[PDB]
Amino acid sequence: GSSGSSGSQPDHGRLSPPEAPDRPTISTASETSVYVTWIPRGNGGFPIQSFRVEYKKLKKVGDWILATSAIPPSRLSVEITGLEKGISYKFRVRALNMLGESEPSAPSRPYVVSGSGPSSG
Repeated sequence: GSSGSSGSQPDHGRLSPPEAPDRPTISTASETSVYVTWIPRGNGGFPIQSFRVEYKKLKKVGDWILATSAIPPSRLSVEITGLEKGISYKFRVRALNMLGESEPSAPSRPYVVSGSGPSSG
């Protein structure tokens, strides 16, 4: 553990980078993409510049990959396209500011992209 200061206080000069945002959700957006919605908490003191969404293949071996990027601070939800059907994987969110990038948000639940969800009729 080697715990450190871990103390929250109103900085004045020496600021810090953004922290890992809440856990992103998974919704049915398409057969090749999915609607992801996250909730940012800390920005390190400065205004978030852009976010980062990454995923990981469970059925297939391979570290986390990069889905999208260059997302605005006002956009807390986007459609992650470019996925492979029949391949289970998770998603995450990262905050990048003029100070640096944030930690890897908790790995949301595993979503198995099968198709365009249900139908109307």
